[PDB]
Amino acid sequence: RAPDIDPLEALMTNPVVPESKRFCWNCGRPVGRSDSETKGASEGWCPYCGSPYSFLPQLNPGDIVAGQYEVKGCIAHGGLGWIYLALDRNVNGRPVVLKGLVHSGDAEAQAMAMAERQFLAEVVHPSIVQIFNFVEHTDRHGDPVGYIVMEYVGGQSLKRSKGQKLPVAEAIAYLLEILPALSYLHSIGLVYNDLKPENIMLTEEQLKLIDLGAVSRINSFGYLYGTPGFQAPEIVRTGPTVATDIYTVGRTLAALTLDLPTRNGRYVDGLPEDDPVLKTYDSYGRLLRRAIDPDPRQRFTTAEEMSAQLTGVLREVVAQDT
Ligand SMILES: Nc1ncnc2c1ncn2[C@@H]1O[C@H](COP(=O)(O)OP(=O)(O)O)[C@@H](O)[C@H]1O
Ligand SMILES: [Mg+2]
Ligand SMILES: [Mg+2]
Ligand SMILES: [Zn+2]
Repeated sequence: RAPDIDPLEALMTNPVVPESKRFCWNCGRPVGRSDSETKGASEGWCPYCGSPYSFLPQLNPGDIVAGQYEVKGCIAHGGLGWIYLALDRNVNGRPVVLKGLVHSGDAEAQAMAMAERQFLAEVVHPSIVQIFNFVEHTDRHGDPVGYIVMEYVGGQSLKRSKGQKLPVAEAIAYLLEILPALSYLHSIGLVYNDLKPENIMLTEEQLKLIDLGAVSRINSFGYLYGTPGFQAPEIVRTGPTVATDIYTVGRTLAALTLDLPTRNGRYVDGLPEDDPVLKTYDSYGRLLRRAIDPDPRQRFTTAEEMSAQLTGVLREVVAQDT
């Protein structure tokens, strides 16, 4: 007899953060480390900034959130802690994903965080992860914490290391599927703000943007956070704009296709000289340079304009590859 296995079990990770991946959410310093003196605690306070940390899951298998979501376990651990897998009692027991909203905060801070992100439930695009709900639950210490509830997206991110860079035609075809989602966001006065390979999921059917945490209104300055090597240089002066999103498209294509120099763990600004890929595909190199121009006024004016030029580049790359 062949066994009946629960396919959810293979989708979940062991709910322990390895010591090499433990950092303070506030100051970024390593925390919870074992030394030649003492063993590293899974929860405590950062010795440098005094912020509380916890690498323990805050939702356990069998927990019911807001009488709707049955927690099954952990999918991954990120900047905002654990990402949980749950089954939605209102939508046929469909597996869904829960993620925290803030690293720390009292009841009022949690309630404010939920309310400010509620508009994401209105974002409707086939290439953007769907947000279903904002729910409250108590953490491992008994204090209420807020969670975003989202669609479970299959596959893996587009993040590629130095040895597995995408062929140019493949990368362009991927971004051509992403650019309409950005055009859709820009059409409703929103900026995605966090485009990078890690935030693009490749499924058996399509590409999907995840991590809507940075999604903000155009020219707002409430959220200026970003990754050195992806974020537009002028974000402090202008706040998120269509121009800053175009810059991230350029950096995303470069990070997927080029062996970009890295310094202190981040990609360096601009594009490397005499790069074999950019010498091979000239129109592609020209498009990337325009997209990452330090002057935002020199970049593609709209995502639709960038898509039009990018389609032209794809035809040229495909012709050259013959
Ligand atoms: N909606 C989702 N569906 C499926 N897996 C998800 C979803 N959101 C996040 N994940 C998983 O968690 C990982 C990190 O997600 P993300 O939101 O980027 O967290 P962080 O920015 O904190 O690292 C993803 O690469 C994916 O494996
Ligand atoms: Mg992310
Ligand atoms: Mg985020
Ligand atoms: Zn700290």
